[PDB]
Amino acid sequence: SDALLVPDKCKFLHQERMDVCETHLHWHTVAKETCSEKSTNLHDYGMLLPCGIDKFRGVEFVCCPL
Repeated sequence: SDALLVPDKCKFLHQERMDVCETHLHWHTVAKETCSEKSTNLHDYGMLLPCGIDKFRGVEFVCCPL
């Protein structure tokens, strides 16, 4: 049940970006923006690869078509 990609009807964008390092809010926005810029909305966002106390490098968001 290791679904690290598109599960049901939502699009899962589970990718680790060990390049950038921002707060949970930044990746949330970048993630939401990437989906909202298209025809989808972020429902289940996730941030991996911790970089700092509040910073990360990974993002795992599931956005459904709207």
